Amino acid sequence: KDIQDLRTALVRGYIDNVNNANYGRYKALVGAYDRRSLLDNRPGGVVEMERQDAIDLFPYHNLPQGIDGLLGMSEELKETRTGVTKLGMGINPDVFKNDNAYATVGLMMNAAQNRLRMVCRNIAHNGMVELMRGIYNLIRENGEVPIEVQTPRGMIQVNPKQLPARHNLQVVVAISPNEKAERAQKLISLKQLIAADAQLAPLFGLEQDRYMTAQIFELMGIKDTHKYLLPLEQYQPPEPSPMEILQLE
Amino acid sequence: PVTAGSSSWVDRTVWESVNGTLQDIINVFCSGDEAVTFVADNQQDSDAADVATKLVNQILLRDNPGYNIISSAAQECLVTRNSFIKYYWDEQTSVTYEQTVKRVKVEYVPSEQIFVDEHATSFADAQYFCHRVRRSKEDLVAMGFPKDEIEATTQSTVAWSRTDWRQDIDADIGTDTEDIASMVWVYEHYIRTGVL
Amino acid sequence: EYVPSEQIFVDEHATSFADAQYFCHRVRRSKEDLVAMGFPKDEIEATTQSTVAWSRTDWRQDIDADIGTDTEDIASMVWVYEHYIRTGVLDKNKESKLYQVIQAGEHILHTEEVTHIPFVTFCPYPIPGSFYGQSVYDITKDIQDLRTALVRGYIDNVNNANYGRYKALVGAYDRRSLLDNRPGGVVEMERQDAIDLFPYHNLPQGIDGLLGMSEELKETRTGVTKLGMGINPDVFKNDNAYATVGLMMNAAQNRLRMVCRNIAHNGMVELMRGIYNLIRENGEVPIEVQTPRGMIQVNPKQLPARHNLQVVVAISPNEKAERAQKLISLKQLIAADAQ
Amino acid sequence: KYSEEVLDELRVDLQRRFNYAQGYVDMAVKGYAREAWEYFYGNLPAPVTAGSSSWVDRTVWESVNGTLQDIINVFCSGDEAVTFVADNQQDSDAAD
Repeated sequence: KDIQDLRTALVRGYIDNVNNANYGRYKALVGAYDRRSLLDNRPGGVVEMERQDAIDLFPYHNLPQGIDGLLGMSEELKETRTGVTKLGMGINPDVFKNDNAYATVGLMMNAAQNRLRMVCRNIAHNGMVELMRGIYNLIRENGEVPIEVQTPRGMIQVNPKQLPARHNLQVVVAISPNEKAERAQKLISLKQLIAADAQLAPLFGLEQDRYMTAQIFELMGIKDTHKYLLPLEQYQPPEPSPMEILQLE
Repeated sequence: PVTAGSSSWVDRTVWESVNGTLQDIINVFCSGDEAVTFVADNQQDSDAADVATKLVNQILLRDNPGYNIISSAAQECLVTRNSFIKYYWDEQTSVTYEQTVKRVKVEYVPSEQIFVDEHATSFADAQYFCHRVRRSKEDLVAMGFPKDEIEATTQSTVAWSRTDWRQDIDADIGTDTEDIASMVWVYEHYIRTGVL
Repeated sequence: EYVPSEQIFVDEHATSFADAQYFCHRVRRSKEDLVAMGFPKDEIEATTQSTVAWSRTDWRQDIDADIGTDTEDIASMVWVYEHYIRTGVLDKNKESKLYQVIQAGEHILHTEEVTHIPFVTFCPYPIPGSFYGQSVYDITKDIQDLRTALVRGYIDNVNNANYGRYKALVGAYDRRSLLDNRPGGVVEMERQDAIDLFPYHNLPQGIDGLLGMSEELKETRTGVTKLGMGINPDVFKNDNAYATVGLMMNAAQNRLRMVCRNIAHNGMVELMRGIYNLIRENGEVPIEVQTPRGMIQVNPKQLPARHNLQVVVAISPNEKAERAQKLISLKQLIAADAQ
Repeated sequence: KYSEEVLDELRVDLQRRFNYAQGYVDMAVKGYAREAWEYFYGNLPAPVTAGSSSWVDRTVWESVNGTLQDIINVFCSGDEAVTFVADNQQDSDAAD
């Protein structure tokens, strides 16, 4: 409120001095005035008088060196009590979770940007986290919610009261727009880790492998059961080749 | 604008500050594909976390105008000193076509239709609350006083009427009060007291 | 089709499409629709703000003038009054629903129940608890006035001093010599204090110099810059998409991406949700199945609802590229396994 | 179908609401949108006098389309505009 008041008054004081000075005055009595001739608007005048000390530009008030200059830095005053800048970099959900996410050159760790992380953090833990918890309790005590199961792509009528409470459920806010991306590589990294061992290979059999590739694909390519992957219900084991049979015999 | 010759120019630092903050708030919360992702501490109940995550995302975004709610609750909070959000159980109903459903509606609530006590600090410790809402008579007739529907605070209108200048909430829209779907203000209340 | 902002009439006590109690939409329509619906035996049927606005959306158009054809012509272009009101068409005892109304001059054409308003609005930099937000004009009107008036007060000084005036005393003018248009001296005068530069007013250092930085004021309350850094569809979904050097942390983009994120969530995402809803309760949609190029008349009713469906807007022109790399990356992973 | 007496009451109730609606819209917005277009064209800033050096700056004109360098560049820049996504393979064949 204070910033707007001062900046308004200072600019208002700036304007009228400019408006007075830009469209100028002159000074000369009736003596040597030459009223008829002076009214010519042509910059290339053809007539003057012979006094040579009569007319001069009006002594308009000069623009003060300090009155407007030292309030030109009132901009950073807003930069101190707020967190907005006409040239600074914005914020993102990833750096919201961890400031050192872009520690390469996007250190992100500035008063200009970590101060805006105040309200978003404050509004999240004073706001939405209560919103989900309120909704989660609210949805838990009324109605019957049907949930689509993905095993047959069917529908199951699940009792909402069988749902657990907020005690064993944790909520997070401000997910990244690409949170699909990093999860896909995480599964691939975990997939190659377990594949590197053999003592988990019986445990990580064939039914597990399909839907992992689906989920990795589901983040980008959803409909895999028709062109990309075969459903588990139709993956009949292959009959052994006659070459193997005769080798056995 | 004290005088015509005073060059009544006005600075808009307040407007720039709010927009600068908003350029980041929506860029963080309402920028991702979804809004929230419930996570559990164990797996054998994580079969409920994903279900809840999809349910609220379906409700907040795929069903409700979540983008409007968050944006309105943002631009109208940095100036109003607070903002409020309401969720409620819908009971809308209609060849005997009498389909009835139940929905969890979420709508933004301006900080002007709200009345709170003084010695309270939070929702839980608050002892009294009020919430002025324009409601249709159709909701009222369905459960009370079906035989009389001729039912007929400036500050509560001024602030919203000064959120802009082409709109006024207390003005006469044009629809008659006799209409079954005509709107009328109500007095929502949440108070801890001896009803018994 | 698009809808102008002048052809809409909404009550003051509304804040959004759903809660609106009355609604009108002034539409020009041809009589072909009208004759196929009523009053076939009479077709001689014949608001300045609704004309001035588009008469001043440019200076080369008007909407209330006569195009020329007679009013008897069926293709003659005729105003109608589309209406969407929640009121007691039946007795008020029932909770009043919403009924679409289309009516002509002292005549009514069609009334029907509908559960969703078919219009969608765009609102950048909105205002909560209201139906109409703010505008770039409402922010940039003042800067235009001050900048223009500054140049106007500037230019009037520009031409005055440009028109070089020489004033001397009555004596020693020597009019015959001075008025020569050739600036080459062949005619001259000793006294050296008759002719001198007119004391033209100089340029105010503060009136115009201090206000020359008004450009930054525009770049703060908006996101515009003559050389600034903007936004792209990829960075819209993820700011760190180009986190190499493009941190995006500039006020010119963050206060700019608020409106585009809003105009999505407050705008077209309702349209596709509306588009997905509408296609679900009318007609039979014939779709193409990709196996034999067979042609299947799939019923729209079997389609799911928006409850389990998520919509995304502002796709990238190269999504076909990175999706292909996602598939081949997924392909080599599953190929590496035998299970 | 509906009795004409209902329609006669419908006309009166609809008309009075239309009169109320247009009054608010005209004063609040159409009185400003009318001038906003003219500033967008740089013509309403008054040429008070021929000697007043009637130049007009069009800062609104650069600002109004200023975001629009990005508006069309993000929504309507790609091969298409929108694409639906589902939550399960049961309806994934319908989203496309």
